Amino acid sequence: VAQLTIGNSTITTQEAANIIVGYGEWPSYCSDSDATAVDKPTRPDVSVNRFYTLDTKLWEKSSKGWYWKFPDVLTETGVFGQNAQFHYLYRSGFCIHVQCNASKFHQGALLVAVLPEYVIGTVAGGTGTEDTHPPYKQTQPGADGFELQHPYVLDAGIPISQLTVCPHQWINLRTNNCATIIVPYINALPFDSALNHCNFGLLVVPISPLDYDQGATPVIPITITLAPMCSEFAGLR
Amino acid sequence: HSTAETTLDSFFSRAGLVGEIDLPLKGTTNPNGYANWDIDITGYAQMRRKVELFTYMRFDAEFTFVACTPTGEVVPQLLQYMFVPPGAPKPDSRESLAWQTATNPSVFVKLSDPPAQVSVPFMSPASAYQWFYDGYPTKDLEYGAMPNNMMGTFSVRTVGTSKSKYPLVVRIYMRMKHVRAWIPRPMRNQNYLFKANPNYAGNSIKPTGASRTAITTL
Amino acid sequence: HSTAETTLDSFFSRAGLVGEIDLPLKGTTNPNGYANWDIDITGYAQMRRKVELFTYMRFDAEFTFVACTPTGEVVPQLLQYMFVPPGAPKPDSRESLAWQTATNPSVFVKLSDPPAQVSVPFMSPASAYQWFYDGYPTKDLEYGAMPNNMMGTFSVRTVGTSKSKYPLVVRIYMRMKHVRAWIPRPMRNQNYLFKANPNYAGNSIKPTGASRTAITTL
Amino acid sequence: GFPTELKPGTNQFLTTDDGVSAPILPNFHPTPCIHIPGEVRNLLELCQVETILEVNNVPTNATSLMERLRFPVSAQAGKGELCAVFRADPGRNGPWQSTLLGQLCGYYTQWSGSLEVTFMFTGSFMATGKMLIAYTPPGGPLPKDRATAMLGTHVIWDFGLQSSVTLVIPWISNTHYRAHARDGVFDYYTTGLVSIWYQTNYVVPIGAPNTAYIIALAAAQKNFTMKLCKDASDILQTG
Amino acid sequence: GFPTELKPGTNQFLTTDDGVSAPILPNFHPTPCIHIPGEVRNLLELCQVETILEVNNVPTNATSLMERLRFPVSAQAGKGELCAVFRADPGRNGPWQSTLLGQLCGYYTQWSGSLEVTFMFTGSFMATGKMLIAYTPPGGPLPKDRATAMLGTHVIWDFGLQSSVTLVIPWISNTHYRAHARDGVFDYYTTGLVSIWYQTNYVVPIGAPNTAYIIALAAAQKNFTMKLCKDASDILQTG
Amino acid sequence: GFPTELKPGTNQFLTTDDGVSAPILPNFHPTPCIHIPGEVRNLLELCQVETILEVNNVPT
Repeated sequence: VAQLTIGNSTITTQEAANIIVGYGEWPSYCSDSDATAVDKPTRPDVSVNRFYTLDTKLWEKSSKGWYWKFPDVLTETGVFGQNAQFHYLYRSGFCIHVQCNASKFHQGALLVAVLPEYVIGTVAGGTGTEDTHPPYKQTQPGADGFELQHPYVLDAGIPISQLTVCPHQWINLRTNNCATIIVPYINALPFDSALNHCNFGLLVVPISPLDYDQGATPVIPITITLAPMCSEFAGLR
Repeated sequence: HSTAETTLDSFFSRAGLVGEIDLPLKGTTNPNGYANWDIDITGYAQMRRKVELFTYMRFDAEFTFVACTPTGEVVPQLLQYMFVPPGAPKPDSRESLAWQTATNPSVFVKLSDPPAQVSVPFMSPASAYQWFYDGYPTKDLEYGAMPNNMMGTFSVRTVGTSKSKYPLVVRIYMRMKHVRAWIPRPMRNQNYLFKANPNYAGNSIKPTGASRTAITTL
Repeated sequence: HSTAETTLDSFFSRAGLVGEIDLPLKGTTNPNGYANWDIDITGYAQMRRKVELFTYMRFDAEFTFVACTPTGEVVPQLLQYMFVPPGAPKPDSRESLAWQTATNPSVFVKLSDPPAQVSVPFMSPASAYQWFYDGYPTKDLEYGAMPNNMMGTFSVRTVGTSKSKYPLVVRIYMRMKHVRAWIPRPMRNQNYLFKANPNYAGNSIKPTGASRTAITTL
Repeated sequence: GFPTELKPGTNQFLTTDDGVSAPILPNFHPTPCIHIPGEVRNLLELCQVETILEVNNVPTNATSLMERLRFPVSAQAGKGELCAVFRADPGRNGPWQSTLLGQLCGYYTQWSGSLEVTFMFTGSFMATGKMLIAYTPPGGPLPKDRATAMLGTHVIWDFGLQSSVTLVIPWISNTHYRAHARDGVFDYYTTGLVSIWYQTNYVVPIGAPNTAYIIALAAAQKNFTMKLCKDASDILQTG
Repeated sequence: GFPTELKPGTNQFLTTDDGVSAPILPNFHPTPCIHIPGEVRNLLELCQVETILEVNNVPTNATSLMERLRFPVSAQAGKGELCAVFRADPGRNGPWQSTLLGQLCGYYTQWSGSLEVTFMFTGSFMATGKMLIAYTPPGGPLPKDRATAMLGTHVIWDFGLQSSVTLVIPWISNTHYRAHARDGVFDYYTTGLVSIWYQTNYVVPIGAPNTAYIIALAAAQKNFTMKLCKDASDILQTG
Repeated sequence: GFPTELKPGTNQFLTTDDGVSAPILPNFHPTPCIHIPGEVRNLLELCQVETILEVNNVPT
């Protein structure tokens, strides 16, 4: 154990489990000879790159899974939700940290992964003959996230039994509680609208159902603390 | 000991049929002896699920054109295959000046002349054609619409002022060359419902694969 | 990072259709089964305003010939395309000895044989074809007439003593190669009225571009 | 002879294939290329030349057309008033169509680079005052007034000190693809915005006209580029 | 000119011939390839990634589908009882179809290499016991019990000490040709067998669930290979 | 393009002409040639082997 601090944000965590650096690349910056060398893209250091600790979702036996969209989860929150809106372009990285606080008497397993361009396909009316486009609350669920309804196909017609092909890490309750991931900016472009485009999405599904005998706390507070890495903006409004 | 067959370029080459144009004499189908085919690589059934293994790709595509009559017969007819790059305007009529715009490459070949064949490049303005888009182009009917993936349009037509004398059928094959790909993702296990979205059939949600009776009986 | 698309040669290549010849059987149009087409590069609509961006240019031109019947059909007919350099005499009849003058290059090709294709050079005696001339060749009807810009004449005809058995249509494309240009000038903003002069319509004088309500409402 | 196998593509005539063809006149020696002044090599040379921006692209009456070329400023404008406004849209209609740059853009499909608009005060020499010319980057909405415009990229121009002032438009990119009507057009969406406000009123002593005009010239920086030729025109050769 | 003789094959259009063809746009400079994270070059990269093996591929009821992903172990199983069983058949139907490996195998006709199945005990942390996971090579019949399985390649897994255990499947080869129905399919016959027995019962103290689930992930070693592309799929693009 | 003149023989299919033809499967890597005992290279090898001569070729 030992506590780390980035500004006014002080979280208490374990020494250093095994972190997952998505695709082996580190969220670096974008050099001078890029497409906008005129409007120098200011790189937020001060408070912009600090610890955001979201409304802890509660695990249950019946939980299906949860997902947040990026950078959507923060374009609402704090002084980064200040730059994400009143700025024209954006490129960022993310130190995501997911923790569970449960006793050695609860059991379960959470798969935690990041998926680029996570396009939510709805059910489509049922029989398949309705071309319904997911609402805006499902496409960009804010920092409250959203519950998958069809975890097996990840609400996008794809087997989750294969999601491990993305950066992921496991949260087996009998072995670990904390799970950490480092995401590098990923897109077909060097910069992009931080409001109209969610580069990726954080997925955390219960693969082995939460269980416990009667008496043990029925819910497991999953705390998601995350912070921007070598994030960049350009063109104030 | 060799593993070259499993490379991306290997996996993806081969000309596959992605399009077929009917130019009947008597018809409800393409009545003006001409046709417009915005280039879709999903035309080869198999293809949609294959490419959707990745999020970003890049490539050139060699197109070959096979034309004849329905009985698969050859005839003394000339043809104009025209390519209207994205941005350029498609011909609205069998005499639209779009047929004459020099900036719309056109290749003329007699049906007898073996298949015409041309290479088209990586059009996209983005650094890569990307299959998925988690946003909207600056509940909306524009979700998942990655625009900058337009390869162009192929306008086909019999040459000449008058209607062609024969019933014609053009087939467009396409070999994908120089393929590079990024960000891999879960193989589509659910049936496809529309060309644009991953929308699946929430009723008919099927297990990825075959099932059995007990986890002890093989 | 590259800027090769905006070079003159790039801007101007591409074979564009600059001419079409009709040699009907029954007709008022070219009744003698032959035709004369003094080479005009304004045949491609777009072209006139493009070149008129400059005052002086220079180039070679590769011509390609596409011939068939009106339905765009191919036939077993032979053809004589003849080029009468400037100065030489054009054929006045389907039997003018001009057809036989060796100094008038001629290329014979069967309709079936793919398009015939030849390169013609920078004819002009002046150091450059010049689009504008502020004078008269040694109120006059000869103003702006730069003479030394003649590229030649293309005489087309069915081969043989007798009328051809079929209705024919020749199309002349033209790629401009090795283009060099000087003295740039204001893009034509007014509609063209005649092939020879900049004469515009003094009544219908239009603002260069779209207009709006106030210089404060976008 | 020597063994061959003709491959598909044989006999096709590509309007773009740029191979070589047989010379019609093999002996002919074309008259020599002499030296002519001002030779243009790449069109982007012309895109860097200043041409009058018809900002005042409103009068259409035949003999007022010479006015779209220059807008005016006068004593009658109170401090803070909006003098004019237009977008950073070289291709799309309006003011930019008059500039040579805009006109070239029409033979190309995609493009991007920094622009540069220079203003010229052609009023009496005895006049003074200040203007606030602000640029509201793509996405940013026209500032409500002179004050809010004063918080974003702006320039106070004292046509009392300098007769000319040049503003650089950092970046504009016409690359986002739109398939609207049925005709797929490559349009901006990067409509930057240039607003112009009366920072102060127009101060002129007795004996000097209470109205001056300003000419706005435009050109594209050297970082400009164009892609994909697209011959298009309303004015073609007539019959 | 130069003497030639066209050889047979002239004018044929081979869907596989990979020659070159004339470029439609000769001047066009396609927008530059920038750096994108995670580039895949050869598909075998993906075959070495672990994906959940639906060993419990039995529940089909729409909202139980999330169960094929993990089988369970409980107090109620006597020592020696068979917990589960499946074959080393990446291509053929069943459990392997859920693994990404299995899914790729479908675009290829022949293949061979060592596999690797890892098990994960996701029960209470207070649980202990032992499992006997045995592999009965191709040809060998499923061991009658826990004892006979204990004589062949096996592993006693004390999910009391280690939460995870990985087993290597030495070799599997889908190359023996079968012309059954009328449709000639290249099938295994190398159905290796993985059996799992309760070496001891599931011991858990009071206050801990009497049922834990186990997840089984699978991937192919680096000695894996594939041959002969065979596009095949039940899911194709719809009209 | 480049000037040619097709010579007689063009388009003929000689059952004996041994030129090369386009591969049907360009990517395919055929399974490796391993070592097998007794490889025959030229038939005359077999002509030097003794075989029983049916001199008494009379009983049928």
